[PDB]
Amino acid sequence: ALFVHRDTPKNNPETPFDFTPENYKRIEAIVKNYPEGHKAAAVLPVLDLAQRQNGWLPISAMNKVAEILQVPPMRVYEVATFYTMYNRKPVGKYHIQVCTTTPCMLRNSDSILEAIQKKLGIKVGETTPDKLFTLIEVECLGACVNAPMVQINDNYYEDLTPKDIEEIIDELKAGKIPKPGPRSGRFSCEPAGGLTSLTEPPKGPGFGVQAGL
Amino acid sequence: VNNTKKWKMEFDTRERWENPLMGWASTADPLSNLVLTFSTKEDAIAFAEKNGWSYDVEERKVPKPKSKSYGANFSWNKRTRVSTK
Amino acid sequence: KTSFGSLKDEDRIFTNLYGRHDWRLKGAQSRGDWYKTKEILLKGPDWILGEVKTSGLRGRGGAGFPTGLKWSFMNKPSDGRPKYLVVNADEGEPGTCKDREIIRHDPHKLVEGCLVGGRAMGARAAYIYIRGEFYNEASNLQVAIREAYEAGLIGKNACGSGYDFDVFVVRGAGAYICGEETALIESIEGKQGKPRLKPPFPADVGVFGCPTTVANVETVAVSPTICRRGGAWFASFGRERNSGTKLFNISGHVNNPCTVEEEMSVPLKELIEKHAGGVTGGWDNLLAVIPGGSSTPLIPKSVCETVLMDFDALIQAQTGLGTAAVIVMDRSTDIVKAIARLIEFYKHESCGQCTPCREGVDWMNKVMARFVRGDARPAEIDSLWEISKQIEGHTICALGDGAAWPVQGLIRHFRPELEERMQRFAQQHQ
Ligand SMILES: NC(=O)C1=CN([C@@H]2O[C@H](COP(=O)(O)OP(=O)(O)OC[C@H]3O[C@@H](n4cnc5c(N)ncnc54)[C@H](O)[C@@H]3O)[C@@H](O)[C@H]2O)C=CC1
Ligand SMILES: Cc1cc2nc3c(=O)[nH]c(=O)nc-3n(C[C@H](O)[C@H](O)[C@H](O)COP(=O)(O)O)c2cc1C
Ligand code: SF4
Ligand code: FES
Repeated sequence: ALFVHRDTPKNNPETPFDFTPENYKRIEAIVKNYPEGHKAAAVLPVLDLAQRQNGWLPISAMNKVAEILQVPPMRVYEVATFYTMYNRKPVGKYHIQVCTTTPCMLRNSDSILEAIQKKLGIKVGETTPDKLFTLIEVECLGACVNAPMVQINDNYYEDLTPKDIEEIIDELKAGKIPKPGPRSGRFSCEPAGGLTSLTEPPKGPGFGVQAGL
Repeated sequence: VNNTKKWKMEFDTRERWENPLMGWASTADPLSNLVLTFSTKEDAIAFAEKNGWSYDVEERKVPKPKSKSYGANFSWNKRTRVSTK
Repeated sequence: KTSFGSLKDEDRIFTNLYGRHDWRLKGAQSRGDWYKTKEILLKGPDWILGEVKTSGLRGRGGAGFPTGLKWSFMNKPSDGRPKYLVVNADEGEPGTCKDREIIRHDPHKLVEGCLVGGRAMGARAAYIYIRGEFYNEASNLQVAIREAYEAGLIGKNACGSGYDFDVFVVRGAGAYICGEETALIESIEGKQGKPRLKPPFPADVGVFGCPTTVANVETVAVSPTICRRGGAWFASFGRERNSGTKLFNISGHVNNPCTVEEEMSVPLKELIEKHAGGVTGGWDNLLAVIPGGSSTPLIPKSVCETVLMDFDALIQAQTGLGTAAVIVMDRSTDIVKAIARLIEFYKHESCGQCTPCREGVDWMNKVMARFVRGDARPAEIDSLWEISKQIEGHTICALGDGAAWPVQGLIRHFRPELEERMQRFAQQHQ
């Protein structure tokens, strides 16, 4: 929760970090998306790439991103502390993010936060001792009609009950991967008691196209 | 900048020494605290010449007009891009 | 036309909103996407801007600026710099989950919107700034962009029209402020997502210092349907200056929380009772509705009975249309706790750049955290009102406005509930 860095033996500028060569090819593809003379625009993806290789960002991933993009290291530190996805501390293998803003709080996200807490034996911000789960509490994840929902590392788990999130944590501990979707009967975002719209077949190419075109 | 509006006349600083009893700053200069305020340079010059004071005049140093553009922080091809904000 | 709503399925722009059809290129072309795109591109920028101006399309991001007038700010000869369309796909607004559905289920509609809009504004390329939390949606959009490049629909000689146009996807990294257009531009440029002061508007100095239009996913993705069906078709829905269709996200205390496409000036009661299954406990169980996502002020049940869900009728209801994200709150809701959680959101999502938001949004969150418990006195209500008025209009971007407005709506419609909260705190703690 701090925004200064102190050198620890597991987080220092001599902590070993380097990209894999396939990650260097991915970095070249990232840098080619931006105009010549604006290589600094590749700070946010490549640093995120450094989080996808390592799981988190020690201050050698920040220094390596600053070195390969020829930007000052402070301008990478600003990005790494500004944005809430960059893990500047090592998180667990499954980073559970429970949304507790008002559309999820109205549909009882506190019960699911408590269910994760009493299932994993930890609280908000802590990590399980086997380094598998980090539970934090995030803002609106943009799945508001699928409230209450969580995010696990890339995946949204939606329309949750305490039983559903206990089942998801059970099959995360069992090595399997759960299905990223609503755990209720519906599929993505439709009304749960049947389609109130888009029941007709779509019309296809050419329908309603005006004259002179 | 409100303290840079008027002309001032001061005098050359004379000796300040240590009081033997208390360490206070003793002076023998009666004009050591005399600061006069004038609206223009010519009023100050006329007042100094009227009183027989030999004077030296420094001209008013105004800050020159700067060219400020907030859009220059985000140029396409110039060095005046800010690296942060 | 006087009554609005009951939109037919043949008039839906966002068919395959629900993922029930193939989102890929065969399914998109079988639903009407990428049809006669070359004939749209060869009619020039002025024809496309005329169709968007005639359609009455306003900014679906949430402010409702006229889209054709906005996009015509780029309709000017080049000065050596390239031009850029930038598609705002951040969608950080609580309540709002519609652009996720467009990216996830109709991605080629967004890509064709990028092509048509960038042809209208003379843009070289499209940068779709997607939210970093929408990882599966971003990879979904990248598969559709690969299908559009491999079909020759974008890229070198896009749709066989002789117009070159790339479509890039930049992922965010977890900042709600990076959906504000200049903060989004700063986030694309590899910096902290801090908003720029306006002027310069992005059509003068935008991304990389180039001319730039930042436009929402929804106002971009409806533009090929506007160019095909006609602007007079799109202006036939909703009231005047309130034209078209709109995606609505009804969440909170309804029976069936859902995203649905609906005609523009639909009643809020008709929308909730028709597509969302009504309020939990009936319509008489309704306490308040945040009409357009978290930045719009709440309206109580007496306003929600007759109000129309477009821009002008919600401005007359002293709230905003916003992102058209309907957050429904029933009688069992601690409404001070919900608005204070919303102000807690706005202090966790505040980039810290300017003084009134950086200091006053945290100070409003502290006052609201005391108002939940009642640990306050009633003279601090009007005080808080003034604090909101010292943030509104005094900040760099409208996140300060969007934090002041829920406080103002809560005070304006629920001052007696705040007062009875504080007096019961005072009588059971003194
Ligand atoms: N969609 C979402 O996820 C969210 C949407 N919003 C909405 O954002 C809105 C505020 O957004 P802003 O862009 O900060 O405010 P708005 O006043 O400025 O401007 C909207 C658009 O019009 C353009 N514009 C406005 N006046 C102009 C002028 N004189 N010359 C040239 N261009 C001009 C701006 O460049 C911008 O692209 C609110 O109404 C809120 O509901 C807020 C938060 C989240
Ligand atoms: C704090 C803040 C966050 C915003 N977030 C978004 C967003 O996530 N997505 C979006 O389309 N517009 C967002 N906007 C509105 C944009 O500034 C801008 O008006 C819009 O993205 C593009 O204009 P348009 O509505 O014509 O498409 C936000 C505005 C503010 C003040
Ligand atoms: S008002 Fe808040 S969100 Fe906007 S520039 Fe200022 S600190 Fe940033
Ligand atoms: S409120 Fe939880 S996802 Fe938007």
